[PDB]
Amino acid sequence: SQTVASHVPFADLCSTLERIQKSKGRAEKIRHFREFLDSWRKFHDALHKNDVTDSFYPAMRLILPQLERERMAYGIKETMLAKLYIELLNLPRDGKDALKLLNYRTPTGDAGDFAMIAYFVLKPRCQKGSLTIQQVNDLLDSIASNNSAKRKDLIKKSLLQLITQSSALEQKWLIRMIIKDLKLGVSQQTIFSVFHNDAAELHNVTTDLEKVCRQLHDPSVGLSDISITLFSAFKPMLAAIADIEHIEKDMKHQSFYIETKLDGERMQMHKDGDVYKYFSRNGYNYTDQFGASPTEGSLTPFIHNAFKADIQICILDGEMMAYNPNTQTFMQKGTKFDIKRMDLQTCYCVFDVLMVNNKKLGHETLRKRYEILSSIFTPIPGRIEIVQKTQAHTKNEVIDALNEAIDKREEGIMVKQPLSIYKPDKRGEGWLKIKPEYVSGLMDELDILIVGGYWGKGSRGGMMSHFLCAVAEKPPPGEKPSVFHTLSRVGSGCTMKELYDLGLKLAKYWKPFHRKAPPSSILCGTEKPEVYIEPCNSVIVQIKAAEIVPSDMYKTGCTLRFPRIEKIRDDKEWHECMTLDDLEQLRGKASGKLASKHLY
DNA sequence: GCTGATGCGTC
DNA sequence: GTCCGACGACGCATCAGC
DNA sequence: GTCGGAC
Ligand SMILES: *OP(=O)(O)OC[C@H]1O[C@@H](n2cnc3c(N)ncnc32)[C@H](O)[C@@H]1O
Ligand SMILES: [Cl-]
Ligand SMILES: [Cl-]
Ligand code: NA
Repeated sequence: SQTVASHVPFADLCSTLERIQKSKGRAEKIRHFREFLDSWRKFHDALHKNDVTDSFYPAMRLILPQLERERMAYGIKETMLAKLYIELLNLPRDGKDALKLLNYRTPTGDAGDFAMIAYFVLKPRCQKGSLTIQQVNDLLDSIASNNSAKRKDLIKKSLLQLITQSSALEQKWLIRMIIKDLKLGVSQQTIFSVFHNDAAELHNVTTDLEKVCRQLHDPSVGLSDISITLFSAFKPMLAAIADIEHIEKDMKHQSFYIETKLDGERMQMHKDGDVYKYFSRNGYNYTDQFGASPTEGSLTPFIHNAFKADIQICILDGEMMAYNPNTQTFMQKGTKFDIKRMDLQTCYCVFDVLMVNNKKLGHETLRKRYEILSSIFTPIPGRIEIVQKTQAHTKNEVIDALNEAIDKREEGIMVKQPLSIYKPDKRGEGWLKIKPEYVSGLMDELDILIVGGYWGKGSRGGMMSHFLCAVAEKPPPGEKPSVFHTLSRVGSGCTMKELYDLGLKLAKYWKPFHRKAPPSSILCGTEKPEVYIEPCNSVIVQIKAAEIVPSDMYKTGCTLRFPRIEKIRDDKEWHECMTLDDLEQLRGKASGKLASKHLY
C-alpha cells in the first residue's frame, strides 16, 4: 500500500546530490549515487515483503528532471521563480536581495547561477526541512497542475508550502529541479548504467522514466528483446555530419540512398485502427493537433484512407511539413506558421516505418523498411507522402545532389546505408547529413559589428557571453558610418579564452543601455541589449548563418538563422562593417539563403 | 486588441 | 567519439497594463 | 539548430 518515497526525507536526497556535485571524479560521483540507490532498494525489499507499483521513480524523476514527462511544465524559469520568491518571502522590492534575484546574471563568485544566488538570499532568512520525497513530488505536481489550470494564486500557495518546510540547502536543489538543471557533473547515461545495464536502452524505446524504474527494479533481472512498442514514444534515429571526401567509405563502398533533407519538424505516428498518436522529437504528445481519430485533427482525417486495407497497426517516422495548395510547394519551417498548431495544409512526409501489424521492423535493413513502406499506403500529395530514396554509388553523385539542393534553395541532403538497421537515439550509424554550411567556402558570411552585450549564465556566468550585432548606413566617400541598424544576436563560435579576451578588451567601453534614452548611433528594433558600446570602440565579427529570414525584432527587418561567430576580425576596423546595401544584396541574391555557390 | 514579458515546444 | 549547456531563430500561449 | 568543451 505504502511507498518507499513516503519514508525517505527529501534532505537525504539533497545530501546525496550535494556529495555527487562536490565530488571531483566520476568514480566518486558514481559511488555516492550507488550508496543512495542501494540503500533505497534494501529499504524497498523490507517495506513490501510480498504486486506493488512502487519503484525508484519518485527519486529518479528529481535526479533526471529533464526526462520528466508525466508532469506538465511548471511555467516557471529563473525570472518567474525570482518574482515568486520576492513576493512569497516579502522582500523589499527595490532591496539588494530582490534585485540580485531578478538580475542574477549581473555580477555584484556566483553570477549566472540562480540557485546558488537564491541560496545565499535564503540562508539567513530560513528551519531544516521535513518533507519526504513523495511530499515534494506532490507539491511539484500541484505547481504543474495549477499552472495548467491557470491559477497563479494556487501556484503561490503550493510553492509557499515548499519554501516554509524546506531548508535553504534543500530549496537550492528544489530550484534546480524546477529549472530542470542539476549540474551534477555526471551524465544521464552514467546514472542509467548504475541503475541497470538495460536502463539506457529501455529509455530510448520508451521515453518513460517510470516504466524504466518499474520494469528494471531488479539490477540482476534483464529484459531480453527491448524494442519499439506501439503507442510508446521512442527516441528517433539521428544523422551524423558526413565527410564528403569519404562518403563512399562511410557507406561501406556499397550502393547507398540519397534523399532530400526536409525543413519541417520530426514526428512519429502510431496507428491502431481508428486510434492514432503522434510524438515529437523529444517525446511530447501532439495528438490534439494532428488527430486521435479519422474525424479530428489537422492530418489524421486526410490520411486515414491512404493506408492499405490490411494495415491495422503501423508505426511511422517522418517529417511534418506545411504544404501550400496553391503553389503545390512546401513552406519551409519557420516564419508565419507552426505545423503543430495551425489556407495551408499539414503534410506528413514519411521516410521510415518501425512496425506493421504483428511485425517489428527496427532490425530490418533500411532497404527492406523502404520496400515495406512503399506498399503499406498510397501517397496523397500534400497530405502524406513517401520521401524518395534515390540510389547512388559515387562521391560525384552526392556532390551533384548537394548542388541540386543548393540550386533548389533546399536545406541539404541525407545519405543513408541501405543495409543499416533503425538505431534509436543514435547519431550516424548509417544515417549521414550534408548541408552547404558544412563545406568550407560555400557560405556567404557577414562582417558585422558588435553593438550590444548581455551577461552570461551557467558556465559562462560573470562575462559578456553573447552580443547584439548591427550593420552600418553607407557614408559619403572618405567618411565613416555613424548610424547602425541591429541585425541579430549571436553567442556561439568563440572559445572561452576568445570570449574572455574579447571581454577584457571591451570591458572599459560598455555603457548601460537606457530604453528611454537610447544612443543615437545604434537603432534597435524590439530587441534591446543590456549594455551598448559606441561603434568606434567595438569589434567586427565574421558571422556564418544559414539564411536571412524575416524578423519583427531587429531594425533591419530581418535576422540570421543559426548564427555563429566564425572569426573575431581583429584585422578589420569598426568602420569596415558591412552596410545595409550589402545586406540587401545578400538577402535577394538567393531568396535569403546564404548558400548559393556550388561545391567543386 | 495591442505591446512587452515570460515560458515552452520546434528547428 | 559522446554528450551537454549555452547560445540562435521561430510560433504560439499566457499574463499584466494599457 | 550550432557551438566549445567536459567527459
Ligand atoms: O540538422 P539535424 O542533425 O537535426 O538533422 C536531422 C533532422 O533532419 C530532419 N530530416 C529531414 N529530412 C530527413 C530525412 N530524409 N531523414 C532523416 N531526417 C530528416 C529530421 O527532423 C531530423 O531529426
Ligand atoms: Cl548495475
Ligand atoms: Cl497538441
Ligand atoms: Na569557431
